[PDB]
Amino acid sequence: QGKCKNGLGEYTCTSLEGF
Amino acid sequence: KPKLLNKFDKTIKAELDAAEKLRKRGKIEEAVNAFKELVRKYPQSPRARYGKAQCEDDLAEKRRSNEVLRGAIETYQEVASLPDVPADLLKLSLKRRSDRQQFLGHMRGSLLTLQRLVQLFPNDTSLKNDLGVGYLLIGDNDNAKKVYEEVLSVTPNDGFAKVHYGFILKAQNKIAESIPYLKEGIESGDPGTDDGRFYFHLGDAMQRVGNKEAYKWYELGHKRGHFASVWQRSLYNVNGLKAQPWWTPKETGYTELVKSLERNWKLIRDEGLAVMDKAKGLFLPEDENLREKGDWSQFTLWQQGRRNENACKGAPKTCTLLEKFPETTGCRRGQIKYSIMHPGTHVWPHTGPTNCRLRMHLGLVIPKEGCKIRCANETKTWEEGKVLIFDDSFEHEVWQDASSFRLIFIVDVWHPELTPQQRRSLPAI
Ligand SMILES: O=C(O)CCC(=O)C(=O)O
Ligand SMILES: [Mn+2]
Repeated sequence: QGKCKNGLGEYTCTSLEGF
Repeated sequence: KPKLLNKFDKTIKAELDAAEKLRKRGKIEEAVNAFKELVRKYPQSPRARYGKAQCEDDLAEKRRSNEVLRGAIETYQEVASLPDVPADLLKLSLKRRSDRQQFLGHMRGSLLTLQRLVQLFPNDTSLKNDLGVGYLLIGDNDNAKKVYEEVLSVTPNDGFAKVHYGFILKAQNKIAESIPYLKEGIESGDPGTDDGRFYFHLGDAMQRVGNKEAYKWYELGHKRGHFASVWQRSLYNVNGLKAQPWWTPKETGYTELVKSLERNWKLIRDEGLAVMDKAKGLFLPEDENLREKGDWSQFTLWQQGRRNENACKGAPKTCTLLEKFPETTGCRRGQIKYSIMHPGTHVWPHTGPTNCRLRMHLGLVIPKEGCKIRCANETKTWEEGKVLIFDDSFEHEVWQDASSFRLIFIVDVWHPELTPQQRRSLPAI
Protein backbone atom coordinates (compact mmCIF):
# COMPACT_ATOMS: atom_id res chain seq x y z
CA GLN A 1 0.00 0.00 0.00
CA GLY A 2 0.90 3.67 -0.26
CA LYS A 3 1.16 5.90 2.77
CA CYS A 4 -1.49 7.86 4.64
CA LYS A 5 0.29 11.18 4.10
CA ASN A 6 -2.68 13.51 4.39
CA GLY A 7 -5.77 11.33 4.84
CA LEU A 8 -7.01 7.82 5.60
CA GLY A 9 -7.26 6.44 2.09
CA GLU A 10 -5.30 3.22 2.64
CA TYR A 11 -6.77 0.24 4.45
CA THR A 12 -3.96 0.51 7.02
CA CYS A 13 -1.53 3.37 7.64
CA THR A 14 1.26 1.63 9.60
CA SER A 15 3.77 -1.09 8.74
CA LEU A 16 3.88 -4.16 10.98
CA GLU A 17 7.21 -5.52 12.23
CA GLY A 18 6.11 -8.02 14.88
CA PHE A 19 7.53 -7.35 18.36
CA LYS B 1 -16.35 -27.55 20.99
CA PRO B 2 -13.94 -28.20 18.10
CA LYS B 3 -13.12 -31.77 17.09
CA LEU B 4 -9.33 -31.81 17.20
CA LEU B 5 -8.40 -35.50 17.70
CA ASN B 6 -8.06 -38.04 14.91
CA LYS B 7 -8.30 -41.79 15.51
CA PHE B 8 -4.75 -42.29 16.77
CA ASP B 9 -4.79 -39.05 18.81
CA LYS B 10 -7.82 -40.26 20.75
CA THR B 11 -5.66 -43.21 21.88
CA ILE B 12 -3.08 -40.83 23.42
CA LYS B 13 -5.56 -38.25 24.71
CA ALA B 14 -4.32 -38.50 28.30
CA GLU B 15 -0.77 -37.61 27.23
CA LEU B 16 -2.01 -34.84 24.93
CA ASP B 17 -4.21 -33.38 27.68
CA ALA B 18 -1.34 -33.42 30.19
CA ALA B 19 0.90 -31.44 27.86
CA GLU B 20 -1.84 -28.91 27.11
CA LYS B 21 -2.55 -28.49 30.83
CA LEU B 22 1.06 -27.40 31.39
CA ARG B 23 0.62 -24.85 28.61
CA LYS B 24 -2.67 -23.52 30.02
CA ARG B 25 -1.04 -23.17 33.46
CA GLY B 26 1.64 -20.95 31.89
CA LYS B 27 4.41 -23.51 32.47
CA ILE B 28 5.58 -22.78 28.93
CA GLU B 29 9.05 -24.33 29.14
CA GLU B 30 7.67 -27.56 30.60
CA ALA B 31 4.87 -27.63 28.02
CA VAL B 32 7.38 -27.16 25.18
CA ASN B 33 9.28 -30.20 26.40
CA ALA B 34 6.08 -32.16 26.95
CA PHE B 35 4.92 -31.57 23.36
CA LYS B 36 8.46 -32.15 22.03
CA GLU B 37 8.43 -35.60 23.61
CA LEU B 38 5.01 -36.25 22.07
CA VAL B 39 6.22 -35.08 18.64
CA ARG B 40 9.33 -37.24 19.10
CA LYS B 41 7.33 -40.33 20.08
CA TYR B 42 4.31 -39.62 17.84
CA PRO B 43 5.72 -37.69 14.85
CA GLN B 44 2.51 -37.95 12.85
CA SER B 45 0.19 -36.69 15.62
CA PRO B 46 -1.63 -33.54 14.46
CA ARG B 47 -2.68 -32.59 18.00
CA ALA B 48 0.88 -32.99 19.34
CA ARG B 49 2.23 -30.85 16.47
CA TYR B 50 -0.39 -28.15 17.10
CA GLY B 51 0.54 -28.22 20.77
CA LYS B 52 4.16 -27.66 19.80
CA ALA B 53 3.10 -24.72 17.62
CA GLN B 54 0.89 -23.17 20.32
CA CYS B 55 3.71 -23.43 22.88
CA GLU B 56 6.12 -21.78 20.43
CA ASP B 57 3.49 -19.06 19.91
CA ASP B 58 3.18 -18.55 23.69
CA LEU B 59 6.98 -18.61 24.07
CA ALA B 60 7.29 -15.93 21.36
CA GLU B 61 4.90 -13.73 23.36
CA LYS B 62 6.87 -14.27 26.58
CA ARG B 63 10.24 -13.51 24.94
CA ARG B 64 8.83 -10.93 22.46
CA SER B 65 10.86 -12.80 19.84
CA ASN B 66 10.02 -12.50 16.15
CA GLU B 67 12.29 -15.46 15.43
CA VAL B 68 10.59 -17.75 17.96
CA LEU B 69 7.31 -16.77 16.30
CA ARG B 70 8.72 -17.67 12.89
CA GLY B 71 9.27 -21.15 14.30
CA ALA B 72 5.64 -21.33 15.41
CA ILE B 73 4.52 -20.21 11.93
CA GLU B 74 6.42 -23.12 10.39
CA THR B 75 5.03 -25.63 12.89
CA TYR B 76 1.48 -24.43 12.22
CA GLN B 77 2.15 -25.35 8.58
CA GLU B 78 3.59 -28.72 9.58
CA VAL B 79 0.25 -29.54 11.22
CA ALA B 80 -1.41 -29.22 7.80
CA SER B 81 1.14 -31.55 6.15
CA LEU B 82 0.40 -34.46 8.47
CA PRO B 83 -1.85 -37.40 7.59
CA ASP B 84 -5.49 -37.50 8.70
CA VAL B 85 -5.75 -33.99 10.22
CA PRO B 86 -9.27 -33.22 11.52
CA ALA B 87 -10.91 -30.40 9.60
CA ASP B 88 -11.39 -28.20 12.69
CA LEU B 89 -7.70 -28.47 13.58
CA LEU B 90 -6.50 -27.86 10.02
CA LYS B 91 -8.51 -24.64 9.87
CA LEU B 92 -7.41 -23.45 13.33
CA SER B 93 -3.76 -24.10 12.54
CA LEU B 94 -3.62 -22.35 9.18
CA LYS B 95 -5.74 -19.42 10.38
CA ARG B 96 -3.29 -18.77 13.23
CA ARG B 97 -0.38 -19.15 10.80
CA SER B 98 -1.78 -16.40 8.57
CA ASP B 99 -2.62 -14.18 11.55
CA ARG B 100 0.91 -14.47 12.94
CA GLN B 101 2.45 -13.89 9.49
CA GLN B 102 0.49 -10.62 9.33
CA PHE B 103 1.68 -9.66 12.83
CA LEU B 104 5.25 -10.02 11.54
CA GLY B 105 4.50 -8.03 8.39
CA HIS B 106 4.93 -11.10 6.17
CA MET B 107 2.00 -10.06 4.06
CA ARG B 108 2.88 -12.07 0.94
CA GLY B 109 3.30 -15.17 3.10
CA SER B 110 -0.07 -14.61 4.77
CA LEU B 111 -1.65 -14.26 1.34
CA LEU B 112 -0.35 -17.70 0.34
CA THR B 113 -1.72 -19.24 3.54
CA LEU B 114 -5.10 -17.57 2.99
CA GLN B 115 -5.26 -18.80 -0.62
CA ARG B 116 -4.60 -22.31 0.68
CA LEU B 117 -7.36 -21.99 3.28
CA VAL B 118 -9.90 -20.99 0.63
CA GLN B 119 -8.89 -23.95 -1.57
CA LEU B 120 -9.18 -26.35 1.38
CA PHE B 121 -12.52 -24.92 2.60
CA PRO B 122 -14.33 -23.69 -0.53
CA ASN B 123 -17.65 -23.10 1.30
CA ASP B 124 -16.31 -21.01 4.22
CA THR B 125 -17.30 -17.44 3.34
CA SER B 126 -15.32 -15.92 6.20
CA LEU B 127 -12.08 -17.38 4.80
CA LYS B 128 -12.71 -15.61 1.48
CA ASN B 129 -13.38 -12.40 3.40
CA ASP B 130 -10.04 -12.93 5.20
CA LEU B 131 -8.31 -13.47 1.84
CA GLY B 132 -9.69 -10.12 0.68
CA VAL B 133 -8.12 -8.49 3.73
CA GLY B 134 -4.84 -10.17 2.82
CA TYR B 135 -5.00 -8.46 -0.57
CA LEU B 136 -5.92 -5.10 0.98
CA LEU B 137 -2.91 -5.32 3.29
CA ILE B 138 -0.44 -5.79 0.39
CA GLY B 139 -2.06 -2.96 -1.58
CA ASP B 140 -3.73 -5.16 -4.23
CA ASN B 141 -7.15 -3.49 -4.34
CA ASP B 142 -7.86 -5.08 -7.74
CA ASN B 143 -7.58 -8.63 -6.43
CA ALA B 144 -9.31 -7.67 -3.18
CA LYS B 145 -12.23 -6.36 -5.24
CA LYS B 146 -12.53 -9.62 -7.18
CA VAL B 147 -12.60 -11.58 -3.91
CA TYR B 148 -15.44 -9.56 -2.47
CA GLU B 149 -17.33 -9.82 -5.76
CA GLU B 150 -17.00 -13.60 -5.50
CA VAL B 151 -18.30 -13.49 -1.92
CA LEU B 152 -21.23 -11.22 -2.81
CA SER B 153 -22.19 -13.38 -5.83
CA VAL B 154 -23.04 -16.21 -3.40
CA THR B 155 -23.90 -14.33 -0.17
CA PRO B 156 -25.09 -10.89 -1.37
CA ASN B 157 -25.98 -9.71 2.12
CA ASP B 158 -22.70 -10.55 3.85
CA GLY B 159 -22.03 -7.35 5.79
CA PHE B 160 -18.26 -7.80 6.05
CA ALA B 161 -18.02 -8.15 2.29
CA LYS B 162 -20.30 -5.14 1.72
CA VAL B 163 -18.27 -2.73 3.86
CA HIS B 164 -14.98 -3.88 2.32
CA TYR B 165 -16.38 -3.70 -1.21
CA GLY B 166 -17.67 -0.23 -0.36
CA PHE B 167 -14.23 0.75 0.98
CA ILE B 168 -12.62 -0.35 -2.29
CA LEU B 169 -15.20 1.49 -4.43
CA LYS B 170 -14.64 4.65 -2.38
CA ALA B 171 -10.86 4.39 -2.79
CA GLN B 172 -11.45 4.13 -6.57
CA ASN B 173 -13.50 7.41 -6.48
CA LYS B 174 -16.72 5.47 -7.19
CA ILE B 175 -18.34 7.66 -4.58
CA ALA B 176 -22.06 7.19 -5.21
CA GLU B 177 -21.59 3.45 -5.79
CA SER B 178 -19.75 3.07 -2.48
CA ILE B 179 -22.47 4.57 -0.28
CA PRO B 180 -25.08 1.75 -0.19
CA TYR B 181 -22.37 -0.88 0.39
CA LEU B 182 -20.75 1.04 3.25
CA LYS B 183 -24.14 1.92 4.76
CA GLU B 184 -25.76 -1.53 4.53
CA GLY B 185 -22.55 -3.15 5.68
CA ILE B 186 -22.32 -1.02 8.80
CA GLU B 187 -26.03 -1.51 9.45
CA SER B 188 -25.62 -5.31 9.27
CA GLY B 189 -23.75 -5.32 12.57
CA ASP B 190 -21.84 -8.34 11.28
CA PRO B 191 -18.46 -9.05 12.93
CA GLY B 192 -15.80 -6.78 11.48
CA THR B 193 -18.16 -4.02 10.31
CA ASP B 194 -18.11 -1.79 13.44
CA ASP B 195 -14.87 -0.18 12.34
CA GLY B 196 -13.83 3.48 12.25
CA ARG B 197 -12.60 3.23 8.65
CA PHE B 198 -16.11 2.54 7.35
CA TYR B 199 -17.87 5.33 9.27
CA PHE B 200 -15.11 7.68 8.17
CA HIS B 201 -15.52 6.89 4.49
CA LEU B 202 -19.32 6.58 4.50
CA GLY B 203 -19.63 10.08 5.94
CA ASP B 204 -16.99 11.38 3.55
CA ALA B 205 -18.70 9.85 0.51
CA MET B 206 -21.98 11.43 1.62
CA GLN B 207 -20.31 14.82 2.05
CA ARG B 208 -18.93 14.65 -1.50
CA VAL B 209 -22.40 14.03 -2.98
CA GLY B 210 -24.06 16.65 -0.79
CA ASN B 211 -26.03 14.20 1.38
CA LYS B 212 -26.75 15.99 4.66
CA GLU B 213 -26.95 12.70 6.59
CA ALA B 214 -23.14 12.59 6.63
CA TYR B 215 -22.76 13.95 10.15
CA LYS B 216 -25.27 11.48 11.57
CA TRP B 217 -22.72 8.81 10.69
CA TYR B 218 -19.94 10.85 12.28
CA GLU B 219 -22.05 11.19 15.44
CA LEU B 220 -22.62 7.43 15.51
CA GLY B 221 -18.92 6.77 14.89
CA HIS B 222 -18.13 9.04 17.83
CA LYS B 223 -20.71 7.32 20.05
CA ARG B 224 -19.16 3.94 19.19
CA GLY B 225 -15.69 5.12 20.20
CA HIS B 226 -14.08 5.47 16.76
CA PHE B 227 -13.65 9.28 16.67
CA ALA B 228 -12.56 11.71 19.38
CA SER B 229 -15.34 14.05 18.17
CA VAL B 230 -17.51 14.59 15.13
CA TRP B 231 -14.96 17.15 13.90
CA GLN B 232 -11.74 15.26 14.72
CA ARG B 233 -11.87 11.90 12.94
CA SER B 234 -8.27 10.65 12.84
CA LEU B 235 -7.94 6.93 13.54
CA TYR B 236 -4.31 6.65 14.78
CA ASN B 237 -4.43 8.57 18.05
CA VAL B 238 -2.86 9.05 21.41
CA ASN B 239 -5.89 9.69 23.60
CA GLY B 240 -6.15 12.93 25.55
CA LEU B 241 -3.77 15.15 23.55
CA LYS B 242 -5.04 18.73 23.60
CA ALA B 243 -7.57 18.97 20.75
CA GLN B 244 -8.28 22.29 19.05
CA PRO B 245 -8.50 23.25 15.36
CA TRP B 246 -6.25 26.33 15.36
CA TRP B 247 -3.05 26.91 17.40
CA THR B 248 -0.84 29.92 18.09
CA PRO B 249 2.96 29.56 17.96
CA LYS B 250 3.11 30.23 21.72
CA GLU B 251 0.55 27.50 22.41
CA THR B 252 2.69 24.96 20.51
CA GLY B 253 5.87 26.08 22.30
CA TYR B 254 7.71 25.83 18.96
CA THR B 255 8.45 29.55 18.93
CA GLU B 256 12.09 29.15 17.84
CA LEU B 257 11.02 27.19 14.76
CA VAL B 258 8.32 29.72 13.91
CA LYS B 259 10.78 32.61 14.29
CA SER B 260 13.26 30.87 11.99
CA LEU B 261 10.59 30.25 9.35
CA GLU B 262 9.34 33.85 9.50
CA ARG B 263 12.77 35.54 9.60
CA ASN B 264 14.10 33.41 6.74
CA TRP B 265 10.93 33.00 4.68
CA LYS B 266 12.37 34.56 1.52
CA LEU B 267 15.15 31.99 1.10
CA ILE B 268 12.54 29.24 1.41
CA ARG B 269 10.31 31.02 -1.12
CA ASP B 270 13.25 31.55 -3.52
CA GLU B 271 14.26 27.90 -3.51
CA GLY B 272 10.63 26.87 -4.14
CA LEU B 273 10.43 29.30 -7.06
CA ALA B 274 13.70 27.99 -8.51
CA VAL B 275 12.28 24.45 -8.42
CA MET B 276 9.09 25.70 -10.10
CA ASP B 277 11.20 27.33 -12.84
CA LYS B 278 14.00 24.78 -13.36
CA ALA B 279 13.05 21.46 -11.72
CA LYS B 280 9.29 21.33 -11.77
CA GLY B 281 9.09 17.52 -11.85
CA LEU B 282 10.09 17.59 -8.18
CA PHE B 283 6.53 18.77 -7.49
CA LEU B 284 4.32 15.67 -7.48
CA PRO B 285 0.53 15.91 -7.81
CA GLU B 286 -1.62 15.12 -4.81
CA ASP B 287 -2.52 11.43 -5.05
CA GLU B 288 -5.00 10.68 -2.24
CA ASN B 289 -8.26 11.54 -4.07
CA LEU B 290 -8.59 14.75 -2.06
CA ARG B 291 -9.38 17.20 -4.92
CA GLU B 292 -12.77 17.98 -6.36
CA LYS B 293 -11.00 19.85 -9.17
CA GLY B 294 -7.87 21.83 -10.02
CA ASP B 295 -4.11 21.42 -9.69
CA TRP B 296 -2.27 20.84 -6.40
CA SER B 297 1.23 19.40 -5.98
CA GLN B 298 3.83 18.93 -3.28
CA PHE B 299 7.64 18.92 -3.28
CA THR B 300 8.53 16.79 -0.24
CA LEU B 301 11.79 17.29 1.68
CA TRP B 302 11.08 15.00 4.69
CA GLN B 303 8.54 12.24 5.23
CA GLN B 304 8.17 9.84 8.17
CA GLY B 305 11.13 11.61 9.79
CA ARG B 306 13.50 10.72 6.91
CA ARG B 307 15.27 13.31 4.78
CA ASN B 308 14.93 12.88 1.00
CA GLU B 309 18.54 13.53 0.01
CA ASN B 310 17.86 14.10 -3.68
CA ALA B 311 14.95 16.43 -2.90
CA CYS B 312 17.15 18.42 -0.56
CA LYS B 313 19.54 19.06 -3.48
CA GLY B 314 16.67 21.19 -4.86
CA ALA B 315 16.31 23.22 -1.65
CA PRO B 316 19.72 22.93 0.05
CA LYS B 317 19.50 26.12 2.12
CA THR B 318 15.99 25.31 3.36
CA CYS B 319 17.06 21.80 4.28
CA THR B 320 20.10 23.18 6.17
CA LEU B 321 17.81 25.61 8.02
CA LEU B 322 15.32 22.90 9.02
CA GLU B 323 17.99 20.44 10.26
CA LYS B 324 18.22 22.56 13.43
CA PHE B 325 14.64 21.57 14.40
CA PRO B 326 14.17 17.87 15.26
CA GLU B 327 10.60 18.64 16.41
CA THR B 328 9.79 18.63 12.69
CA THR B 329 12.61 16.68 10.99
CA GLY B 330 12.07 13.84 13.46
CA CYS B 331 8.27 13.90 13.24
CA ARG B 332 7.71 10.38 11.93
CA ARG B 333 3.98 11.11 11.67
CA GLY B 334 4.41 14.17 9.46
CA GLN B 335 6.14 15.71 6.46
CA ILE B 336 8.07 18.83 5.42
CA LYS B 337 7.08 19.96 1.93
CA TYR B 338 6.36 22.81 -0.44
CA SER B 339 2.74 22.90 -1.60
CA ILE B 340 1.56 24.75 -4.71
CA MET B 341 -2.12 25.26 -5.54
CA HIS B 342 -3.48 26.91 -8.70
CA PRO B 343 -6.76 28.73 -9.44
CA GLY B 344 -9.80 26.56 -9.97
CA THR B 345 -8.85 24.19 -7.13
CA HIS B 346 -11.20 22.96 -4.41
CA VAL B 347 -9.87 20.46 -1.88
CA TRP B 348 -12.63 18.29 -0.43
CA PRO B 349 -13.21 18.38 3.35
CA HIS B 350 -10.88 15.76 4.78
CA THR B 351 -8.97 14.77 7.88
CA GLY B 352 -5.47 13.47 8.37
CA PRO B 353 -4.77 10.06 9.88
CA THR B 354 -3.38 10.97 13.32
CA ASN B 355 -3.81 13.40 16.22
CA CYS B 356 -0.05 13.10 16.92
CA ARG B 357 1.05 16.00 14.68
CA LEU B 358 0.23 19.67 14.20
CA ARG B 359 0.61 21.24 10.77
CA MET B 360 2.30 24.60 10.19
CA HIS B 361 1.86 26.65 7.00
CA LEU B 362 4.36 29.36 6.03
CA GLY B 363 3.04 31.69 3.33
CA LEU B 364 5.45 32.09 0.41
CA VAL B 365 3.49 33.52 -2.57
CA ILE B 366 -0.07 34.41 -1.56
CA PRO B 367 -2.42 36.19 -3.99
CA LYS B 368 -4.20 39.05 -2.29
CA GLU B 369 -7.63 37.50 -2.99
CA GLY B 370 -9.20 34.09 -3.56
CA CYS B 371 -7.28 31.68 -1.28
CA LYS B 372 -8.54 30.44 2.08
CA ILE B 373 -8.49 27.39 4.38
CA ARG B 374 -11.19 26.17 6.76
CA CYS B 375 -10.43 24.02 9.81
CA ALA B 376 -13.53 22.84 11.74
CA ASN B 377 -15.85 25.90 11.87
CA GLU B 378 -13.19 28.58 11.33
CA THR B 379 -11.75 29.89 8.08
CA LYS B 380 -8.49 31.85 7.69
CA THR B 381 -6.22 33.32 4.99
CA TRP B 382 -2.44 33.04 4.61
CA GLU B 383 0.07 35.90 4.65
CA GLU B 384 3.45 36.02 2.94
CA GLY B 385 6.17 35.37 5.50
CA LYS B 386 3.76 34.39 8.29
CA VAL B 387 3.00 30.99 9.89
CA LEU B 388 -0.48 29.56 10.53
CA ILE B 389 -0.84 26.38 12.61
CA PHE B 390 -3.73 23.95 12.72
CA ASP B 391 -4.48 20.38 13.70
CA ASP B 392 -5.18 18.54 10.45
CA SER B 393 -6.84 15.67 12.36
CA PHE B 394 -9.79 18.11 12.37
CA GLU B 395 -11.83 18.33 9.18
CA HIS B 396 -10.35 20.96 6.86
CA GLU B 397 -11.03 22.28 3.38
CA VAL B 398 -9.23 24.59 0.91
CA TRP B 399 -10.18 26.83 -2.01
CA GLN B 400 -8.01 28.53 -4.65
CA ASP B 401 -9.94 31.10 -6.72
CA ALA B 402 -7.15 33.64 -7.30
CA SER B 403 -5.70 34.68 -10.70
CA SER B 404 -2.21 33.24 -10.18
CA PHE B 405 -0.43 30.50 -8.24
CA ARG B 406 -0.33 30.17 -4.45
CA LEU B 407 2.82 28.69 -2.82
CA ILE B 408 3.12 27.64 0.87
CA PHE B 409 5.61 25.63 2.91
CA ILE B 410 4.11 22.90 5.10
CA VAL B 411 6.03 21.91 8.27
CA ASP B 412 4.59 19.16 10.51
CA VAL B 413 5.58 18.95 14.18
CA TRP B 414 4.97 16.44 16.92
CA HIS B 415 2.01 17.36 19.11
CA PRO B 416 3.72 19.29 21.96
CA GLU B 417 2.19 17.19 24.74
CA LEU B 418 3.83 14.02 23.41
CA THR B 419 6.83 13.12 25.57
CA PRO B 420 10.24 12.27 24.05
CA GLN B 421 9.53 8.64 24.94
CA GLN B 422 6.30 8.69 22.91
CA ARG B 423 8.01 10.45 20.01
CA ARG B 424 10.63 7.69 19.88
CA SER B 425 8.20 4.75 20.03
CA LEU B 426 5.06 5.61 17.98
CA PRO B 427 4.92 3.73 14.64
CA ALA B 428 5.59 5.99 11.66
CA ILE B 429 2.69 7.19 9.49
O1 LIG C 1 -3.26 24.27 1.11
C1 LIG C 1 -2.49 23.35 0.99
O2 LIG C 1 -1.57 23.28 0.05
C2 LIG C 1 -2.56 22.19 1.95
C3 LIG C 1 -3.94 22.11 2.57
C4 LIG C 1 -4.17 20.88 3.42
O3 LIG C 1 -5.07 20.08 3.19
C5 LIG C 1 -3.21 20.64 4.59
O4 LIG C 1 -2.29 21.41 4.83
O5 LIG C 1 -3.43 19.51 5.22
MN1 LIG D 1 -4.86 18.15 4.43
